[PDB]
Amino acid sequence: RSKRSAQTDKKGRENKERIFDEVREALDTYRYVWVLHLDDVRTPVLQEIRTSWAGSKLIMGKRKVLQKALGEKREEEYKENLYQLSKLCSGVTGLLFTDEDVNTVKEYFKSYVRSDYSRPNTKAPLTFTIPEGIVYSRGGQIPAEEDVPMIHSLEPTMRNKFEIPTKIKAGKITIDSPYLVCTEGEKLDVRQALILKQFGIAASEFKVKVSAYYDNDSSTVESTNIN
Amino acid sequence: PQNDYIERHIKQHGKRLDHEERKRKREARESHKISERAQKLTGWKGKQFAKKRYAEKVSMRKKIKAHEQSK
Amino acid sequence: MKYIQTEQQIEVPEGVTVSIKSRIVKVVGPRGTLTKNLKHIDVTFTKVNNQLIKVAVHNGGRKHVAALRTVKSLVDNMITGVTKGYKYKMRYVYAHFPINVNIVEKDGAKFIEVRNFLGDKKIRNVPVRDGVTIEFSTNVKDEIVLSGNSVEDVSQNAADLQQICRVRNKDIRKFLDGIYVSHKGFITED
Amino acid sequence: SLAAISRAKSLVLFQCKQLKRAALGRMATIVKKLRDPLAYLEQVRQHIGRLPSIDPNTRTLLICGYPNVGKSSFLRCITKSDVDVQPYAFTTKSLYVGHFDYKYLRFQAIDTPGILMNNIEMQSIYAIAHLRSCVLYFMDLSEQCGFTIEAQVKLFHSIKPLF
RNA sequence: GCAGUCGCGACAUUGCUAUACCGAAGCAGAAUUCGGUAACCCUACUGAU
RNA sequence: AGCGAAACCACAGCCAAGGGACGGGCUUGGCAGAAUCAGCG
RNA sequence: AGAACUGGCGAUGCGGGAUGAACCGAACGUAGAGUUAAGGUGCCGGAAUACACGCUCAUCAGACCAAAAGGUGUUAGUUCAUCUAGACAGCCGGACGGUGGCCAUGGAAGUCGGAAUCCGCUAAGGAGUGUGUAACAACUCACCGGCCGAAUGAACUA
Repeated sequence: RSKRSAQTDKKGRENKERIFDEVREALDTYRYVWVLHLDDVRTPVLQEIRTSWAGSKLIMGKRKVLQKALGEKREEEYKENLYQLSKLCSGVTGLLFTDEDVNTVKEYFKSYVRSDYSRPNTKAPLTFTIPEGIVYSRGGQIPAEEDVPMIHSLEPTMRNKFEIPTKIKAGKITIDSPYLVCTEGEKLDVRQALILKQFGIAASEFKVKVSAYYDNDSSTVESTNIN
Repeated sequence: PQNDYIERHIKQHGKRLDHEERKRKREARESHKISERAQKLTGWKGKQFAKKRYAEKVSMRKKIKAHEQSK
Repeated sequence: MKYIQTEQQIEVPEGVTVSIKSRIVKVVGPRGTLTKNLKHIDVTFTKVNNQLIKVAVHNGGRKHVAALRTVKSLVDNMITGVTKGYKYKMRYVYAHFPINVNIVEKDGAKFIEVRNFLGDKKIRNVPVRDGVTIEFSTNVKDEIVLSGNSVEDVSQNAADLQQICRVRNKDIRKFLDGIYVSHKGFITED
Repeated sequence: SLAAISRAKSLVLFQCKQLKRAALGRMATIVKKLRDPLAYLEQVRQHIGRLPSIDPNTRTLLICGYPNVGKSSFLRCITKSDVDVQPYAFTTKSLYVGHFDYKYLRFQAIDTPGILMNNIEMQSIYAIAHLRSCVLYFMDLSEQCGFTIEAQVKLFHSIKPLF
């Protein structure tokens, strides 16, 4: 006794094994392989990346499962020196198989960029400041004519979760000072990212970068630091 | 009272500055309060509480089974 | 299940020092000192390298292990209070009657006085406990900030301040007059 | 529901205990079957009590027209009774009344949520028809109120016979 | 009470036949309601040596 | 101030509990302060 | 309530049961020594505050039948599962396009309601479990992706 106390089921080891088998039976039918640690990417951005080349096979799943599928070490390598890819991959398990030119693929990956919310630990693009009056959906960064005042329903979340001196005046969220969330180049915390997500402002830009590349028939790994 | 005063006051000024926190704390405490009430409240009140708890447990089990079968 | 031995680790930063009596634990640091007593907990302390301490119970039951587990949190609270300190900011708001909060040292025990709340003639006040200091927040209208090194004392004072000004059986939603904890954290928050 | 309430009110050693249990259980079963009328009664009571204090015999002035163009401010100014003035599609869903004094004579101003059926508009129409009052129809020359001036004129002409 | 729906069949189920102090209810105020702390005889009687 | 009965009397008068039917002398407890007058409650 | 057989009472002392004719032992000359039955070994009360394995804080426990069931009380077992291809939990991130599916309709776009519960992508997303806004908005659990560390969660027996 005294132990601790929906219609979607769990995938589990069955789906892990299915993904592993799919990777094993599909890797050999391509020319180049790329590993990317897409830590934080919106679903529309991921869909755009996928549709950029419908002929490229996207692969993802558990890091350990993908490492086992590719061969954790030389003893289990699916291809010669392919275990180097698993050894050198440490972030998110983004993976891609392609037949397009390596130079073209890496150039496209480097060029790709999309607006997004500044994630924690990133420098502040600008000195975001909520004005000293009625707050708006866009945080007051645009004129009130083009902005809509924030509704009081989420006022407690601003007051407590985001720790700002918001208050209710005639049902409108307001602050008594030009509340700056961060200064230029300041390191953002989780609170700033949450505030930016609430305001729906794409503070910064994100571009997917390849962590490592692999050539199949040559069976060789390589580094491509396209930041 | 213009037919909506109760909701108008909430929508124009909101609840207490910590009403949500107090409600959450009370909900968390309800877990131990249920056991406290079960142990205490002897007599006809205790019998009624036990019967109500058994009925609620049976209803919850039936609802969970129906939800699982609806898949 | 009557564990043979259970232990919990506590990390003491170099900025503070600890002295363990039989069951009296004293913590010293830049912001002051604390002299906590755990006579009723019945746990054993053990040094490692003057920076790690172990609080252990041998042959204890489930209740004894649960009580022991609280020793680590209690020591961590003391260390945090000694190093950074604990602070609570409470904003008091009113509908019609301006709630006036004043600090007067009547009888010498740093009495906090609240007046005009809900229009009541009776004055509601709480004697500030030792070690905790109080002030009015600058540029934050109608906010009282309490600071200290004893988390227990600071939180108890904050709770008493909110409880002494409870609305007299009026509608909860309508009569918003009172005092609430707007924020809680550390004095020298990192 | 009222008829069910009236029916419930009007219906009411070992052998003695069994008879007592029979009576108690019969009352309990009647009450339980009365749950639906009781549930309806509670819901209607939770709204009927604070209904607007309209007095037909008093001096009533009605504000009517298409959805709120901002005329709620006029009522909020003539009488201290605060009323929502938000300009969204439909501000109110019930009659809003406010008392005031003029020349030492009491007057009450009642606002209409909006006339374009729907129960919200039907309530205002019935109030206007069945209550003696002096009425003020609101229209807009500027971009406000959304609806066309031609539509407003057509609605006014259609409502004219009974208004 | 009888009957029925759920090899014995657990709760649901359908047919007929005083004051004072607390939390709440849509508690605007007042007032009201719900649940708790629950309000010629023995021994004699009493004064007294 | 003197003379001076009758009725009655196995034996006396602090209570709680159990005695699975009766407790007044059975049992377990609290306690019992000599003797003595008065108003009846 | 009725047939019927065995043992005490009757006509019956003694030991223990606070005390009880029907409970266990034991059935009787007057005495001494020794050993026991039942019942006890903290005091009244003669005998170990004996040893050994565990359970319980009972708020008038425990020493004496209505109750099946509940308790985030405590302490042991059986069946399923997931586990160094990462046990539960904690923190952060994605949590989709068609779509604002159709309808009751000033509005139900996932959340006042009905029929359906459609297909594409996947790593996974319910025409959405709720908070909530007039509808949108925003958070969200369950489903998945990153840090921490290994047994955990569920259903039953007792």
